[PDB]
Amino acid sequence: NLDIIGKRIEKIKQEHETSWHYDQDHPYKTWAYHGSYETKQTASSMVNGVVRLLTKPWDIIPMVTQMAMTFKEKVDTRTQEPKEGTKKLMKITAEWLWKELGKKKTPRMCTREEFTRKVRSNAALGAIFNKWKSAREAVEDSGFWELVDKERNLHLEGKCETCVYNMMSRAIWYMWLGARFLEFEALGFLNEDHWFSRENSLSGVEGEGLHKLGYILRDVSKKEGGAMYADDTAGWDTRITLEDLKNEEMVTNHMEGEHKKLAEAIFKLTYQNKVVRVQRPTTVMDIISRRDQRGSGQVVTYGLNTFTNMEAQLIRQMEGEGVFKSIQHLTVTEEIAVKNWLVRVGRERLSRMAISGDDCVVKPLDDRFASALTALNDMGKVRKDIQQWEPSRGWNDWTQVPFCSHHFHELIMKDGRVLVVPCRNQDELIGRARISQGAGWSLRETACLGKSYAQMWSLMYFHRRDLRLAANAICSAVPSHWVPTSRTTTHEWMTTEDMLTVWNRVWIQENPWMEDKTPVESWEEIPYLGKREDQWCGSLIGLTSRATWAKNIQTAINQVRSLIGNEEYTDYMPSMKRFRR
Ligand SMILES: NC(=O)N1CCN(c2ccc(F)cc2)CC1
Ligand SMILES: [Zn+2]
Ligand SMILES: [Zn+2]
Repeated sequence: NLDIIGKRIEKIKQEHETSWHYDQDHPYKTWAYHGSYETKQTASSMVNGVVRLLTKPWDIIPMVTQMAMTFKEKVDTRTQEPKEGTKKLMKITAEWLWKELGKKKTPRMCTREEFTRKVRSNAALGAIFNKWKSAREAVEDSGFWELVDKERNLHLEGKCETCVYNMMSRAIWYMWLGARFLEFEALGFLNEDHWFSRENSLSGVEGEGLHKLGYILRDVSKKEGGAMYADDTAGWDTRITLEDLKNEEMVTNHMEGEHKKLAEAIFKLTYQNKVVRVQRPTTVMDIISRRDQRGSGQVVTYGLNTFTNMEAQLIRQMEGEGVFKSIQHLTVTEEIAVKNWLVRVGRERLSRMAISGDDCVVKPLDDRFASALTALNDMGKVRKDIQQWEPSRGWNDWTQVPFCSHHFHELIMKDGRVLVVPCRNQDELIGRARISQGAGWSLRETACLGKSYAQMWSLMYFHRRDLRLAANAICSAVPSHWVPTSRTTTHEWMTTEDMLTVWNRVWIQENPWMEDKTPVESWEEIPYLGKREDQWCGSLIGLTSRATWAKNIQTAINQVRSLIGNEEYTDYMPSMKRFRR
């Protein structure tokens, strides 16, 4: 308790000695409260004018226009202690899973040098503004690293002074850059060295773009078994137990020397004990603490979510196969059955899954899995939008399984080769491309962000008639040589290479499911969904608004060219049959 967080709490108290007040009207039941102090501040979504001007028909579609307008009752909840049989299943599974993941990988420290190179090309390493402006400045100043050194030796002593979270179905906890470095130092290897790659973890999909995920689901479908299950968890990060955090910390068992002690400190001092500052309007800062739930950086969060999801889904598979009879208690013979199951079929059962953080698809041995719910509920991983003891509804067709906010279509090229393509309701895609985050965007920066969306559409969503047309229009309206941008970043569309050359590299040359490597010579060789399937997934094809937009598209392109001004532009519209004269 307060010995681990006291020092952190004692330090904040004294930067605000002209404020500290133990509020009696504090709203916390599950978060431990420590005090308050004086503050006052708040980033709302802005519209991308280049994308909106080139998507006029969607100006009257509420599902698009409402996306640009405008659960903290879930963070203040309390997951119960699992039973002893559940705790034993999780510890045995976690111990086996870290060994499998570590067979072909070496844990290692990430460096000041790697951290610097990343901050100098923008990943979302959630830091704060304030002694230096950006992270980009702090990383050059020896002051910062001296501060990092102080905290580091403190962590080696089993103590913490400055690793404090900041709060803001989405709750995002920023720390100062120093604490983010120490996390990266100790645990960055999980992401940097691809521990959750499909090759290394069998269930995972780390480094897999949307052009891979559909092929992976189709390979899972080829397994003998029952339906494909894709149950979402209700608020996964809020259901991570202290038991889960202790099983995750067992990765330290594979480490050595300094690295081991540094990683143990991150787990002990910042994950299994947390200190958070929160803005309450009644505007005072609430310094609160808890032991459980997920509060790491987003990249470490992704890897530990993947690990604990893989563990939970193997245990649900064990329950469906009758490996254990009750979660109340494991017999000695049932522990040896679990261990022997993992050794005998563990890797085969991982290969039955596709797991991206809290997202999963499982193709179990048979449909007993659907009603195998005691371990899943007792681990606290309660299914979203279904009654707690109602059996899961599975999918009979891999093309209708939801995963990573998509479904996947099988599309046959005029030459017989098979594309497995990502898809989602088209209003969602248009709605997202019409939004920018943050302020002070120039017209050139706004245009380069529109071009990033247009190029993503050409590569991933070429099979949607409206998106291939709108992508060609945006790429015609934005100067040919301007570089696509994004203030939050496999993204093969982030390039000034010709999009047909990138299409060939991604879908043909580098595609391990495609045996015939014959390059495609024009966009007209690249197929669409059936016209009715395109409408089912939200196409406006057949509407009067869409026909007028398509026919008059050069007028829209010329409106945006006139706003940007006298620049070099390329006409991409004749890459499509209907404009090719
Ligand atoms: N291999 C992976 O684990 N990622 C996960 C995130 N993912 C994604 C999710 C939603 C979305 F709208 C677009 C892309 C890409 C694949
Ligand atoms: Zn610390
Ligand atoms: Zn679709």
